[PDB]
Amino acid sequence: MMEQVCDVFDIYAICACCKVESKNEGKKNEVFNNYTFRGLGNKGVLPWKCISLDMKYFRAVTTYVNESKYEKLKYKRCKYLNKETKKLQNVVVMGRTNWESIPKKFKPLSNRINVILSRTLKKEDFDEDVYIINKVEDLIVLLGKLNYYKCFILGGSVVYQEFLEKKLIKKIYFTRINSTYECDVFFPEINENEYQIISVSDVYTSNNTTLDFIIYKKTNNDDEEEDDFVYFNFNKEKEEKNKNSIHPNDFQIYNSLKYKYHPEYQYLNIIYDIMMNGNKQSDRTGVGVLSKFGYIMKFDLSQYFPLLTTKKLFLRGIIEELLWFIRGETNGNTLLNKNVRIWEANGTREFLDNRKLFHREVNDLGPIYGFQWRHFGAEYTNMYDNYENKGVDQLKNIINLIKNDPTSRRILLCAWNVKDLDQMALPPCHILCQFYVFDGKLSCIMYQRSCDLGLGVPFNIASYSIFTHMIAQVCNLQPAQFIHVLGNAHVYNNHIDSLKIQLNRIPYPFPTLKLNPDIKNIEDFTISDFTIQNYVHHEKISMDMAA
Amino acid sequence: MMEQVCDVFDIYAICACCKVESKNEGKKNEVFNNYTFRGLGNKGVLPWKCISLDMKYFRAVTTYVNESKYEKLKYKRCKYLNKETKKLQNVVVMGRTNWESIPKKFKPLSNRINVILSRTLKKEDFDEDVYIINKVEDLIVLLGKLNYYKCFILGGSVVYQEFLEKKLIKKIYFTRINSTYECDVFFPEINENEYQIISVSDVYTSNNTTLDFIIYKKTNNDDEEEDDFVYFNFNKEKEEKNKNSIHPNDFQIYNSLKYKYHPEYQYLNIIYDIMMNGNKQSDRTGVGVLSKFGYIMKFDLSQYFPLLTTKKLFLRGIIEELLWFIRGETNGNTLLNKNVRIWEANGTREFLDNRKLFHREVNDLGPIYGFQWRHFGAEYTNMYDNYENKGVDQLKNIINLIKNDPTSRRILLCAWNVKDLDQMALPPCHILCQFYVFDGKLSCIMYQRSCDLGLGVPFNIASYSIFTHMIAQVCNLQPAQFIHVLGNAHVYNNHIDSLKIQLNRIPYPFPTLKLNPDIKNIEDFTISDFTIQNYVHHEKISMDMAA
Ligand SMILES: NC(=O)c1ccc[n+]([C@@H]2O[C@H](COP(=O)([O-])OP(=O)(O)OC[C@H]3O[C@@H](n4cnc5c(N)ncnc54)[C@H](OP(=O)(O)O)[C@@H]3O)[C@@H](O)[C@H]2O)c1
Ligand SMILES: NC(=O)c1ccc[n+]([C@@H]2O[C@H](COP(=O)([O-])OP(=O)(O)OC[C@H]3O[C@@H](n4cnc5c(N)ncnc54)[C@H](OP(=O)(O)O)[C@@H]3O)[C@@H](O)[C@H]2O)c1
Ligand SMILES: CCc1nc(N)nc(N)c1OCCCOc1ccc(-c2c(N)nc(N)nc2CC)cc1
Ligand SMILES: CCc1nc(N)nc(N)c1OCCCOc1ccc(-c2c(N)nc(N)nc2CC)cc1
Ligand SMILES: O=c1ccn([C@H]2C[C@H](O)[C@@H](COP(=O)(O)O)O2)c(=O)[nH]1
Ligand SMILES: O=c1ccn([C@H]2C[C@H](O)[C@@H](COP(=O)(O)O)O2)c(=O)[nH]1
Repeated sequence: MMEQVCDVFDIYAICACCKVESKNEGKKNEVFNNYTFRGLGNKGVLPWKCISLDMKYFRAVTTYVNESKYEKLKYKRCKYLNKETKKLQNVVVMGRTNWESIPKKFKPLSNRINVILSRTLKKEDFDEDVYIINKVEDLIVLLGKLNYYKCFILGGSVVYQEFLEKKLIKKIYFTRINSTYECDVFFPEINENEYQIISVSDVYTSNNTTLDFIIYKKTNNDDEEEDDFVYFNFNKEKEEKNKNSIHPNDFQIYNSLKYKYHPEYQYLNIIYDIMMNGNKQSDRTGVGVLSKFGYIMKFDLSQYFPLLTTKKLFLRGIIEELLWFIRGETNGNTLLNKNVRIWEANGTREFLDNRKLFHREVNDLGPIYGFQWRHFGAEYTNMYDNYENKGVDQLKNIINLIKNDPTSRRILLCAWNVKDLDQMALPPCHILCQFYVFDGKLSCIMYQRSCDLGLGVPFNIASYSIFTHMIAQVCNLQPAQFIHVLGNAHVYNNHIDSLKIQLNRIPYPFPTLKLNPDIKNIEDFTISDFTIQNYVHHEKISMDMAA
Repeated sequence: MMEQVCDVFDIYAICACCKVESKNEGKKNEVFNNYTFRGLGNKGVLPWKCISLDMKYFRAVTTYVNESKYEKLKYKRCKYLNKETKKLQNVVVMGRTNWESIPKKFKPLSNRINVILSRTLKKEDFDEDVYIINKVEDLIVLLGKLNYYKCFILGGSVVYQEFLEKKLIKKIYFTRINSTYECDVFFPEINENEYQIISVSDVYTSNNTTLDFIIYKKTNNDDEEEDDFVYFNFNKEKEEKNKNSIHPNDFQIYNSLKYKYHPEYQYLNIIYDIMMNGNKQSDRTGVGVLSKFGYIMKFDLSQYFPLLTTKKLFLRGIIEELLWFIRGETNGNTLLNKNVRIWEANGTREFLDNRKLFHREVNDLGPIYGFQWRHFGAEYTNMYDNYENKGVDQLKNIINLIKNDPTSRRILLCAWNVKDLDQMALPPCHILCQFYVFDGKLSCIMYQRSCDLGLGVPFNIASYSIFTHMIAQVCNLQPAQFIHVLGNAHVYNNHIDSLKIQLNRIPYPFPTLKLNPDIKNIEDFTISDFTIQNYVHHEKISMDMAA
């Protein structure tokens, strides 16, 4: 161990990678991994038309200096080589093709030191205060003579390839662009043993793509108020109750992360919380849970579609269910004949009998969500009866409100009808949603009384997110936030090992949802009006791992 | 200027102060201020029995050392003095009387260098490893000689007084014990110009009293990861929604605080978030609001009763309301005969006509909370009707589920009867409340669709905290958490001046709720079964200044 080269000289790789078109060997049969995001360039330019937010990220990472921490680094640098050499700048390193593709109005890059890798050009051509090298070591030298903050390797592929071959990068600042384009040059396969992810940012939309910012790190083979903090923590616990449940190392990869800003962590951190701090309880099913009470999650629907990526999820079933609710239906068979088996178990002879609904036809689920959304307060008879004009059509009511009185605080869709609870195959989990409108934008809160975190909550997030889009569109509004409130939040005992596996997986930038813009009424949507674009995801998990 | 002594040598005071018996007057109109907490001792001993949480705090602060921080402290002290440069310990200083009040088995205070101020006793009178000094100057000299972390002045009042009078105290660690005792010695009057509060802790219960810990400050007359933080922060805007009608100094006291752990800040932080980032909107009245969507507050009912202290609130009205709900009443005249006017505006002829309830008698509020709690589904006729065994008695049901199925996820009381909204004098604000039972403890979530932060939310927190206590007591449980979910959370425009004021007030430790333990059925409570103890509060505010 010689104190490392790129740790002394602060040498970093900053890149942007899209998905690569290897059409047409399937689409539904795809095994995703980190290597998915790979495409650097195509025929002398970037694969994409623009991408402004990654441009603005690049700008701030490569032009940010901290004057204070510099002395700590200047003292560190001169000590190693034995040497001595207005405002402070960063050193950006690039190749020739890379350098000559940028416009002359934007050359050289403002407030940086612009080194170039080329076995061709000499200094005479650039009369400017810009440097040239010609070998792998010539940079190491040129940094020693210069006063800088950090060193950023800008590519392209060959430049990147050989900076990682000779192990001269400590950290990789990596934008994942969640879309496909034609590419002929690729970022290299990042080796597993060498580099590991340490931070993952929030998810964003810039110019019709989602994207996220991750960071890889290299791996081995005044002060009174800081005391005031320790004082306020005098009574804090020295160990948690679930230590007959959890080993130190179950969450190695989850805990190895420094910044977890991906909105999926809002879901994973709740599961972590329950597994660590939750309460051992029985329940109706007999399986037993770890439970806690009261959480809030928020998803920014303007930036992404919150479909979980740490496991595989399918949407057709939940969209069929949503459209069946909107119709006012309670007929389990309509769903069964489309091969959506969400309500199957809830409609059997055995099940209906355990509910003492002895006189109810198989798959007649009684006055559940659909019925309450369209006919609240009407007498339920059977699934085939004519209910047209009977009871309060909440759905129509909330839509008229959202259009005609947006500032109303009464825009609520409720399924918890106390009168009818006992006639329902089972009482509703999603008690209600409340809508909110400001500046042409719709947000939705959904209160959920009971939440199976391993199995149900992933579908529930997606479903009310879709529903929020549907409502917004048919009201001439843009979707804003979906806010999910959790009552009894539980992890079922038979889900533990599966969640230990899931929680150690690193989220992918989220997909998006496209709706047919022609649909102007809630009643008019059909299954093919829905498209999930750019769904990148880990492999499926069977939530109890044997059946 | 040659720096302050207290700063070189790190001299802090630490005390615990209770409230003092000033009897034979009648505590119906009491003024509270910082000087409310001033009682130090009685008859040469502590005014209270134990208060072990304060003792644990006192020990933790006075014995806490940071080795890594000393090397700098050493440098500074030796710089100030022209000098060169077992385990590290703090110095503790006490008066003679204070030293003699300490039990033998605890003398000298463990892991601390002990120092005594005394003229009557000399070194030869002490068996113990202690320093005797006869003048304050001599501590300064001694501190220059010793290796130590920090220096804490422990009392009594005479020591405290002269340290403050000679201006040698740089922070005061102050425990406010929220109960009244007989005292003969008092901590000195702290001057607002010389010291101000900079931190405020959580509220707790120890030995049948609430307490908290505040910090006064002296006023005048891998470091790698921190760049990654700035990089993830690239996309953070310059300004806020309204950043000129909100002046810098509107919240100067509020923003002057480093640690705001007092649970009353869950409420004041919400107002603040709405005042700075809220949305400008109209509402059903002409007044207008700043609004946001979706918050959660959590109050630990085992540690305190969260009655807002930053202004004056009374509970007689809201307890009657609650008792009126529980009885299933919809008759406005009942609350007016007890001089409670909460529902008066909503029961008037003009108000009822404007709701199109022309055939409704004045103060017949229709099928509101009470009716829904005891008769969900029944046909409302008039407020005088007999509704026995009509509808679903939700209240008996949830009491039954708490007692016999505590692990149920269906323990929910719903006021939002969609069928009835139009017949109610006005739709409900408190939509639902869901209960949770674990280890003999009851928690409660209330979902509020519409939240008047200036005027409604403070009482609502109280109502539902009281309600949680009542339900827990009749079910043989102990209250745990009240969890409050806010939907449309709004600050009215006419409340802005008075909330700018309220938010610069610093909270006092919360009071406690006492229910008569003999009450065993939810229907048996009466006004006199409720006592609020030790309510310490700032002056009453009028939320609008047009009435
Ligand atoms: N996201 C990104 O990373 C990014 C950014 C901009 C553009 N691109 C795209 O990707 C391409 C750039 O990547 P690339 O790898 O193909 O080209 P490049 O890295 O920009 O430049 C390669 C050229 O630089 C010279 N060179 C390479 N390694 C060297 C070394 N160790 N010492 C001295 N000279 C060296 C070589 O010959 P010469 O001496 O003859 O030049 C070589 O032809 C562009 O065509 C563009 O479309 C990608
Ligand atoms: N609740 C709390 O946080 C707290 C904290 C501290 C104390 N207390 C209570 O308050 C009681 C004591 O308070 P107190 O004010 O009566 O007595 P004190 O301040 O503990 O001690 C005063 C005595 O110390 C000596 N002394 C003080 N200043 C001196 C100076 N500059 N130079 C030389 N000698 C000095 C004198 O001793 P000689 O008479 O020997 O000359 C004097 O009689 C204790 O019994 C304790 O229970 C409570
Ligand atoms: C910005 C994308 C980018 N993003 C990340 N996370 N890492 C990188 N290394 C990277 O860049 C590749 C190396 C740099 O390549 C270029 C060429 C041209 C330009 C240009 C451009 N195409 N058009 C304009 N107007 N200005 C500029 C200079 C402002 C920007 C970056
Ligand atoms: C603890 C109250 C207290 N609380 C705060 N925030 N600051 C103080 N200065 C303070 O006072 C300590 C100095 C007061 O002097 C005494 C006498 C007796 C005792 C004693 C006692 N009465 N009983 C036990 N068991 N132990 C101890 C010593 C551990 C402690 C301190
Ligand atoms: O959309 C749903 C429907 C059901 N559940 C789960 C929660 C409970 O684990 C179970 C229903 O049981 P009760 O809460 O009704 O006991 O199904 C969900 O998480 N989401
Ligand atoms: O217990 C209550 C009762 C009413 N409100 C407030 C919220 C609204 O400002 C107003 C009722 O108006 P709508 O939301 O129904 O418009 O009263 C409360 O905050 N708490």
